[PDB]
Amino acid sequence: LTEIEHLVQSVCKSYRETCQLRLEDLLRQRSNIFSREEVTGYQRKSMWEMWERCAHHLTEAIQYVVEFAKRLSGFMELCQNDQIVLLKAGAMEVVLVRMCRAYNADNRTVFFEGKYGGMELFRALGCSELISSIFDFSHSLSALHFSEDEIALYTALVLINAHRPGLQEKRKVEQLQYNLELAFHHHLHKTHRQSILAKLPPKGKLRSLCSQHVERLQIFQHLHPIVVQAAFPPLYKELFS
Ligand SMILES: Cc1cc2c(s1)c(-c1ccc(C(=O)O)cc1)nn2C(=O)c1c(Cl)cccc1Cl
Repeated sequence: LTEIEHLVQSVCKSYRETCQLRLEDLLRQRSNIFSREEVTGYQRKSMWEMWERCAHHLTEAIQYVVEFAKRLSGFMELCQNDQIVLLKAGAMEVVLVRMCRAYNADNRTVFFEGKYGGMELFRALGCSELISSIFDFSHSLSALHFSEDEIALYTALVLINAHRPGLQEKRKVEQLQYNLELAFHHHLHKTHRQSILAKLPPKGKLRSLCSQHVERLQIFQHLHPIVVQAAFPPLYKELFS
């Protein structure tokens, strides 16, 4: 009954209601690998069809990270300008981090559209360098054997960062940040997992992986606009034009 144990519980609950797939399912399907015939059917698809499918997954992924944020104790109580600043800087960073649950270190494959496949699945997109950076990142984290609670509390801190430029109420954002930071270290202490703090990616590795990812996604949307199931107008306004 400390406000801090309540926060851990309300963070982990929000994550559980928004994580799309259960970790038991992802681990049960690791033997369910795309065959050579199935990979080739993906390789043979138009760049722009692969772009449609991925644009769909990544949009859905963003919207689940938004709902995650809207269920974090204190988020809803911030002002709209600050909510949007945090989601604009952070929502896809969280998406990149969430992906590691779907990543199998042993064969270097990712759960995509029902089965596990290697980076060669996405050859028709032509962003071999970005896709290779996304696998490497996911590898780094998957080695750490990130647990559901560690992802939940870490991603919350990815979002609630009071150093994001353009916040109006810096002190209100600092109070949540401090509380979530305490939630995280408290948990890592109770689980003898403080050892991961030294192994996390630097803030810089994730910022730049994400800004290129968004850059590429923005170039695709310019060349080949997708139709988005827009749920959150203030944020969608900042990313589409
Ligand atoms: C920090 C953020 C990056 C980013 C966000 S937020 C959203 C998004 C999505 C939906 C809504 C909504 O209202 O439903 C709002 C925002 N898309 N997106 C992308 O990079 C993106 C994607 Cl995933 C697909 C295609 C093109 C692009 Cl540019």
